[PDB]
Amino acid sequence: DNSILDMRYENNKFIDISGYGSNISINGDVYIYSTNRNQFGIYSSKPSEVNIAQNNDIIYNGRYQNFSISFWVRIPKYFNKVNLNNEYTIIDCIRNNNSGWKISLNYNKIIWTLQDTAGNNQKLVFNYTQMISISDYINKWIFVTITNNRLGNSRIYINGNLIDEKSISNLGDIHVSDNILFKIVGCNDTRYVGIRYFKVFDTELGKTEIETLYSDEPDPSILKDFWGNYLLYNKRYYLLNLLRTDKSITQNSNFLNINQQRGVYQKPNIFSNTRLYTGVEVIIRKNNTDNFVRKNDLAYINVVDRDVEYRLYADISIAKPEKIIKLIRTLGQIIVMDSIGNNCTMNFQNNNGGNIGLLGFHSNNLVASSWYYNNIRKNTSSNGCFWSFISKEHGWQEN
Repeated sequence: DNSILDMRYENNKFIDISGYGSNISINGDVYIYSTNRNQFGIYSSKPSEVNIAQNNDIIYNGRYQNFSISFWVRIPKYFNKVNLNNEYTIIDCIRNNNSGWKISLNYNKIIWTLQDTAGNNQKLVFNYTQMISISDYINKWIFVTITNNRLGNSRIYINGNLIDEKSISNLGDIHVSDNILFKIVGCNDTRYVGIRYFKVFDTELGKTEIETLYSDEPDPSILKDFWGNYLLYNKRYYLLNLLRTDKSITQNSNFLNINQQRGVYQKPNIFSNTRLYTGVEVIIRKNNTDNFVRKNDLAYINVVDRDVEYRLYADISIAKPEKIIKLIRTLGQIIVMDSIGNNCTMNFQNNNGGNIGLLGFHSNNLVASSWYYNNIRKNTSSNGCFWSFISKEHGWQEN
C-alpha cells in the first residue's frame, strides 16, 4: 500500500516488494511453510536467521520521524522450566547495542523496546497467560503493530486492539540499526518462532489502517484452522464449538453429543489448559488446484472413526427448527463453508439449495438449525454455530 519496507518470500528467497530498495539475506536453516510461503520459522539452537540490510533512506536517526512496524508471530506453548524467566530477542534493530528498537519475547510476554542514543528508553508489553481454558494466543498467529508518534506516544496493538501506550517524550535521538535481524538471541531452550508479513511504515498508523492490515493480509477468502493457518480439505481435525469450549464432540449411536467434558491438561507452574485433542476426528471433502477451503465452498464433513468415514447428515424428517445430525457411512445434502473472522460456519442445504440450518447444537446433541440464521451475536465468537478445526501439531503437545 505505502510501506517503506515490505518483506515477502517469493521464488525461494525473501524480497522487499515495497520497491523501496532494502536487501534481504538468509543464514543457516530458515523454515518455510508449504501452505503459505510467507510464513517462516527461525530456531534458537542452530544457525538460523533472516537479515534485512535496510535502505540508507529508512535508517532513521533524528528525533521527529514517526514510524510503525507490523507483523504476525506464532509462539509455541512453553512447556519447560527453562522458559519461565528468560527474555530473548526475535527481531533486532538495535545499533551498537544502544539506540534503536527490538521485539523480544519471554514466558507470557511480547516486548517492544525503543531507545535513543543517550540511553533513554521506553518499553511496551503485551501480557498473555498459559493458565487459561482456551487461549487466543498460544501457538496461534498473533498480529502485532507498534506505532510511534515522536511528539506523542508509542502504542502496541495486538490483533488490531490497542493494548498499551506510553509517552516517548523522554526519547531524543533515535538512530536505528542498518539491519533488522530476525533471529532468536538469548533463549536458553530449544525453541523456534514463526513470523509472517513483516512491514515498516514511515508514519504512525491509525486504528483504521491497522484493522485493515489485520483482516486483509492473510487471504480473507480462505477459512482458517484453530491456529490461524489455512483450513484444508482432506485433513483430519478435532472439533471445537465456540459456545461450549469445555465440551468434547463425541460419537454416540449414530449421533454426535456435546455434553462430555474436554479434560484439562497441565504442568505445574508452566501451563493448565482444557485439552484440545479429544473427541471425534473430522475430515472435510470437496463437493481444484489446491486444498484451501474458501468462503462459499460446497463440501461434505465426515467423522473418521477407525479409518471409516461417516457423513454428517441433517435428519430433515424431524420438522422442527433443529434437525439432529446423524452419521451415515459413505448422498442428498451439501454444506456451504464460510467464516466470520477466524470462526467457521457450516450451512446445511438440501440438493435444491434450500436451507436446512447452520451446524450447531441444541441440547446435548449436534444439529443443523435454522434458528441461527437470524440469531448470530455480532461481535463475539460465542455462538453455538461457530466452530474451530484443531489439527494436532508440534507447537502444542498434550498428554
